[PDB]
Amino acid sequence: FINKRIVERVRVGQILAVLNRRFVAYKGKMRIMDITQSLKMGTKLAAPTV
Amino acid sequence: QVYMHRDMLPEPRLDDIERFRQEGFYYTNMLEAPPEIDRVVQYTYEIARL
Repeated sequence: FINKRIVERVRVGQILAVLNRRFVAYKGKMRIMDITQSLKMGTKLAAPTV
Repeated sequence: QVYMHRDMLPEPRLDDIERFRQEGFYYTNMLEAPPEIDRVVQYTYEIARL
């Protein structure tokens, strides 16, 4: 006994009921990149900050 | 002491050419007196960067 429904017998009418999670995605116009690489070496300056 | 201030290139009347020719006329970038205080703003590298 595992107390989890790993395998279920489901009628054809209830196949699509599994869709309940919420997902968020970006678009092609948006571009995502890692700022970490731009931290390479670190040659630069910075507007004055304390 | 280098200042920046928008100014006009003079356009003479030139209605009586002899009278204008008799009176010497000229234009310079030189300033007779330094600009009056409280009419000027002070800038530097860090102000411009900010």
